[PDB]
Amino acid sequence: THWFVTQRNFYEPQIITTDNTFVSGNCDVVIGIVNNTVYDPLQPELDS
Amino acid sequence: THWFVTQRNFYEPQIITTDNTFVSGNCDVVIGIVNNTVYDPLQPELDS
Ligand SMILES: *[C@@H]1O[C@H](CO)[C@@H](O[C@@H]2O[C@H](CO)[C@@H](O)[C@H](O)[C@H]2NC(C)=O)[C@H](O)[C@H]1NC(C)=O
Ligand SMILES: *[C@@H]1O[C@H](CO)[C@@H](O[C@@H]2O[C@H](CO)[C@@H](O)[C@H](O)[C@H]2NC(C)=O)[C@H](O)[C@H]1NC(C)=O
Ligand SMILES: *[C@@H]1O[C@H](CO)[C@@H](O)[C@H](O)[C@H]1NC(C)=O
Ligand SMILES: *[C@@H]1O[C@H](CO)[C@@H](O)[C@H](O)[C@H]1NC(C)=O
Repeated sequence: THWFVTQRNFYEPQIITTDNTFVSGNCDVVIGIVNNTVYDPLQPELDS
Repeated sequence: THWFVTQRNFYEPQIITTDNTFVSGNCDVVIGIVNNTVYDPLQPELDS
């Protein structure tokens, strides 16, 4: 039910964040792309 | 006219930001260094 990012050769699940992923293109080009939520670690720092 | 950062094996121009570059030394040492503007994605998040 949940999506994670882990190193290729060892299962170690991490919360998908903007510090773990990079942005390129959009959803209309990538084949098989799935909807999820990406955590921004800067957002609750501004809110707090 | 504009400066970009791209991967060396495939042209894909990106806006020069602090998340694409690292800081080391100053302008008085590097030979051939040029003037440009480095974008900070943190600044408009604080301003807004
Ligand atoms: C992932 O989410 C996007 C955006 O919420 C979905 O794209 C929308 O899908 C609805 C229903 O199919 C359409 O009526 C809208 O026109 C779409 N909006 C956009 C921006 O294209 C997309 O369908 C979702 N993917 C899945 C499989 O749930
Ligand atoms: C890049 O910009 C810097 C700073 O704006 C320039 O530094 C100036 O250089 C002139 C001539 O050498 C000096 O007289 C000034 O004192 C410098 N100004 C400042 C604010 O330090 C620099 O010349 C520019 N480099 C290029 C390649 O034009
Ligand atoms: C994978 O293949 C199945 C066919 O068995 C298809 O229904 C599905 O959409 C495919 N998914 C992707 C991401 O290609
Ligand atoms: C590059 O070569 C030109 C000569 O065509 C010279 O004017 C310029 O100063 C040189 N720049 C560097 C960084 O070597």
